[PDB]
Amino acid sequence: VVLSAQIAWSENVETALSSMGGGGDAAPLHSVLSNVEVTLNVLADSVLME
Repeated sequence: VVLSAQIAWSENVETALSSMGGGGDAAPLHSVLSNVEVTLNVLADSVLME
């Protein structure tokens, strides 16, 4: 599970960085960070219960 969460993050961040290198506009890294934060919120809401 941790390996999958790491590989997906590594591929997404590299794709966003390639997009930044090419276009040079805005930041898909913001989208990656937002997705990570949403996943973190879901995880943190799933540990308070049994």
